[PDB]
Amino acid sequence: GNAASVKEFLAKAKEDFLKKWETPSQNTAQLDQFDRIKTLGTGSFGRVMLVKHKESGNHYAMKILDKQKVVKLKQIEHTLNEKRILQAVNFPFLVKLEFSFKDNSNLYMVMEYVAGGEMFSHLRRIGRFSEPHARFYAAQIVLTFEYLHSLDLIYRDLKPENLLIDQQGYIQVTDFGFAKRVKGRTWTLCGTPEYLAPEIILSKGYNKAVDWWALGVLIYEMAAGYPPFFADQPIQIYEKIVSGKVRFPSHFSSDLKDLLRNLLQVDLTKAFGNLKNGVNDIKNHKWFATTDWIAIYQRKVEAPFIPKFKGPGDTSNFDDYEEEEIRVSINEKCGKEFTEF
Amino acid sequence: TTYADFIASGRTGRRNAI
Ligand SMILES: Nc1ncnc2c1ncn2[C@@H]1O[C@H](COP(=O)(O)OP(=O)(O)OP(=O)(O)O)[C@@H](O)[C@H]1O
Ligand SMILES: [Mg+2]
Ligand SMILES: [Mg+2]
Repeated sequence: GNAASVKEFLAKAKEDFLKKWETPSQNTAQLDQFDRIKTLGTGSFGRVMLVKHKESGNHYAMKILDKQKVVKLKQIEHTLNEKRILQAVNFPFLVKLEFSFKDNSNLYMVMEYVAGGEMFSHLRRIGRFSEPHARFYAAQIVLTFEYLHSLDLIYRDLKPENLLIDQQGYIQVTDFGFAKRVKGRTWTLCGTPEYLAPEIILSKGYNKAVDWWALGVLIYEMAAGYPPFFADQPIQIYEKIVSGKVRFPSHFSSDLKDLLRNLLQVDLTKAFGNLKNGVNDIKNHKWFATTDWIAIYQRKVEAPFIPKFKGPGDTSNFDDYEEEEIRVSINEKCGKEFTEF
Repeated sequence: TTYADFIASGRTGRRNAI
């Protein structure tokens, strides 16, 4: 995202967001304006490829969604949410949507290419992050949720796989697939197993509190090297999540354990982020005592590590994926369903 | 150890959405 009182700042941010939310950008590029180079990653819904824009020579990350698959997996409204929200937001730690368009067969979202790779790859390779390292990333997520939640937005898919490291060593949140603008509670069963809050699993109405729960799981995983609740099958994971019992590694500081006990708390009346002081309860927690919040926002804090970059189109920080031809039918598919995309 | 149990589990690779 673009580089840099709180209430005043947020008021202006909401004004900017609403103008774009009410009148979304559309059809800002076309397929033949890019040369597709290689797949950077895939998920349950789309394929993200490194592409080069012909006229500018700039590299981007193009997310390709097969309309028919979107319908099959019942992600029509979710995908429309994804694009409408991403094109309207603006925060230092949110990936920027540069172009969006569609053709007979697919939907396309061209984002800034974040070359540092997924936090996931670095975390699994190194094993675990030191607490200062984990705290550096956590601070960026706390600020990002503060921003998103102020706009009545719930993210719903926080995980190392959806977090990218940029050239400066800072975080860039991607995959707004489950993002939604809602003022009340919502009920959709969505997210990723290890990060689902108890209320989602129990099919209960939930709110922004699930994002803070996810933050707790993310901090735990970053500092421990493994999730607080893991097993071989999702069902087994859900049973552990609902039990709520959490055990901490021997190296976790007392401050970190206290924070996690409050984030992964079953009592919503005591769960940090959803209390009277809201996000301030988190920002003022002892574990974040050394955190200079404004400096983080302004990206003035020294990053734990800067990813190795060889060139503008270097993809060495990403795994290799099997490639597939991107075909476009001569017949338009799901035209009316995605009219607003 | 918990770490050993995790590494021996079937979910140490990238996790896609439900
Ligand atoms: N802007 C980007 N720059 C670089 N790589 C990216 C970018 N956006 C996404 N990726 C990569 O592509 C992968 C797939 O994108 P994405 O997470 O949005 O797919 P998805 O289908 O929505 O996945 P999920 O199963 O989590 O819902 C990411 O995990 C990441 O590795
Ligand atoms: Mg994803
Ligand atoms: Mg997704």
